[PDB]
Amino acid sequence: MHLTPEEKSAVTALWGKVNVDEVGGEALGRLLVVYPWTQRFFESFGDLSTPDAVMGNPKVKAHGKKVLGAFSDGLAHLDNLKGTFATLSELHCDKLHVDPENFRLLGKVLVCVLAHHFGKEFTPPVQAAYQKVVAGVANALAHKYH
Amino acid sequence: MHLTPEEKSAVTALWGKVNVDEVGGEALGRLLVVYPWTQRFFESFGDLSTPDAVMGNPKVKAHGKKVLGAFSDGLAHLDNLKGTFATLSELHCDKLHVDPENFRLLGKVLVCVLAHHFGKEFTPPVQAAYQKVVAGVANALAHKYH
Amino acid sequence: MLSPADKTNVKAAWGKVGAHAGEYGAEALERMFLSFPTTKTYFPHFDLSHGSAQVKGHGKKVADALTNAVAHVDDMPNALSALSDLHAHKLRVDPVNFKLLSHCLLVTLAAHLPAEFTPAVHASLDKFLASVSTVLTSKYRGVLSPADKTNVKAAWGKVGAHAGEYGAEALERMFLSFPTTKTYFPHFDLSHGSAQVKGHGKKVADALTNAVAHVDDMPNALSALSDLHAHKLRVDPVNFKLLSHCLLVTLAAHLPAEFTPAVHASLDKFLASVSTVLTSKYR
Ligand code: HEM
Ligand code: HEM
Ligand code: HEM
Ligand code: HEM
Repeated sequence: MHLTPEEKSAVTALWGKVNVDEVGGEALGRLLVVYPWTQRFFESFGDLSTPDAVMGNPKVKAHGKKVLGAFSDGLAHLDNLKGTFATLSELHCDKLHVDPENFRLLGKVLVCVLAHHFGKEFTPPVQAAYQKVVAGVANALAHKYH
Repeated sequence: MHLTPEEKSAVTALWGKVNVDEVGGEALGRLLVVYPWTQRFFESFGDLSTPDAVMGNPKVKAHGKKVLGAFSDGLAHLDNLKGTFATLSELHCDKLHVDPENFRLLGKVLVCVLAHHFGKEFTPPVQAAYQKVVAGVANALAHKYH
Repeated sequence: MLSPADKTNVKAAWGKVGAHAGEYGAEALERMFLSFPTTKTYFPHFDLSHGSAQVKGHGKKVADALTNAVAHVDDMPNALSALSDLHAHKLRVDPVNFKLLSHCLLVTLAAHLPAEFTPAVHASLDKFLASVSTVLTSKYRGVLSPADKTNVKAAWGKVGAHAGEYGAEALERMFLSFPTTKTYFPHFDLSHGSAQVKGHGKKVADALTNAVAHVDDMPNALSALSDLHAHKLRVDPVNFKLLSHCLLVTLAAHLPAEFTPAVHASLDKFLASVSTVLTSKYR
């Protein structure tokens, strides 16, 4: 991923203020509320019947923490996203059967969550840098699909 | 871009039978007929009101020939699509102001035209190889947009 | 489609927006030009510098149109009829770009409405912007005209008893050309010749046959299938465009005389309409 040094610092600086477990649970719950067809993977997670039930589901929050934890460690490897996510790509394709469009939808919902969390601090150039990163991660996770 | 031996052979095999003049004019004409908003770049070509007017328009045929001519030369450099199309990418962004989504629409129409022209010889594996190539060419043409 | 609770949510959110509509509209554009530079190709006649009067005035125009839409939520196609004409016949912006501006508008509201931007409001606002985008692009090609319906029935008539065979071919073309679609069939043998693919192709073809027979009443004829895709199978909507393309390629390869440019256009409009109906109950 080629970001400018300015873009890298902007991404890095904001991420240092993020509570990964809270933002991860929020991002995954909003994904399941806003784009409900993504619930197809999570039928074992119990009650998803209302937005409140989704957002309060302990299994959704736990998965959110897992997903964003992997995202978070990926941010330390912006110059090598494909290699960092290679084995996870194969697992999502071969074993989990996740359509890579879902990574893009999570990307959009994460940007919204960051804007909601940080308000004016989430400026148009900072968003533009995060747009490159979420696209970069989605592309890396889809790379080994066959 | 990488193509398997099987894919490269299929692409080059079929392209040797393509009359770029005839296919080029068909492809651009169908683009303007099927996705009429693409006509916004060709106001100076005259009458594009009806499908028979579009398909018979001599400037459409000429321009089509130019475009698939350039595409043809790109299939000579499949391993370096980006370097091959760099100068045309800059032209299409900076001077012509063409939304790169149009390159993907042209790709779809071109695949349909090859299928129409060649019938049963355009098998599913042959199509899949051309799908890779038209995506690669569209990505290459969009690369220098800013 | 927009439920009444959706409408209530949008009204409340936009009411809080209040007198800032214009400013937020300008911010949304700025965000879009920066994050999605290809959208600048539609404005080479503007000074796109930060704070420029052209971007500010355009933001206000966009925001006013949204205000009009919120106030006429029940009659959107009529309230935005003039704007739909303008984008369809004059500006001719590619429909993919509406999704980009919608996203940037959503980010702008999130950044400015901390208390109001709850999960359910987020869901409602996304749906609202999608509906606006749909209305604004609805005249690019418009409804199926009587000429379209004639072209579709003619081509499908020629398909005839081979409909099943062609459905299987289209699936096979899809699985090879767009491998991500294979994620929805982990329980199938997807190899060439597979009886599971052939049996499924026939089901898909049979459904298209029913849709052609009911082209003026497609939502009801396809209702059980809309339910099934939306609430059980839950296929991402993007995938319907890929199968539609592969069906078109299949027809082109089998219908050398029938697949004219006009019939090509009519078929592409027909499969987009089928795709719309099949995803109509997702949200
Ligand atoms: C930034 C995007 C994503 C990242 C970094 C990510 C990462 C991960 C990680 C680290 C695992 C654990 C694998 C293991 O057990 O070794 C996992 C599992 C999983 N992921 Fe993804 N994921 C992402 C997006 C998604 C999305 C959007 C979906 C589906 C809507 C999804 C569905 C799943 C499922 C179903 C599992 C299995 C969990 C279990 O077995 O309990 N992932 N993911
Ligand atoms: C397959 C992708 C394409 C290739 C390889 C290609 C290539 C070319 C070439 C060789 C030129 C000549 C420019 C010059 O004289 O310096 C040209 C011009 C042009 N192209 Fe592209 N093109 C492609 C796609 C498109 C599409 C899809 C559109 C718009 C819908 C488009 C619109 C134009 C316009 C407006 C011109 C200028 C014609 C004039 O002089 O009036 N191109 N293209
Ligand atoms: C929610 C979506 C949108 C709404 C409500 C909207 C609405 C409007 C309105 C109200 C006008 C001005 C009409 C007039 O002054 O007569 C306009 C103009 C225009 N729009 Fe759209 N628009 C939307 C999306 C887009 C998108 C996605 C693009 C391009 C990326 C776009 C490109 C343009 C252009 C180029 C103009 C003309 C600007 C000028 O020269 O003054 N629109 N829009
Ligand atoms: C032209 C659009 C489509 C039509 C007309 C259509 C129609 C149908 C029909 C008739 C069935 C069988 C229902 C029954 O069991 O009676 C079905 C099932 C199914 N569809 Fe769709 N479909 C379309 C697009 C798609 C797409 C794009 C995908 C995924 C890439 C998809 C995935 C599935 C799956 C996974 C099944 C179940 C297979 C099984 O377990 O037998 N469909 N569809």
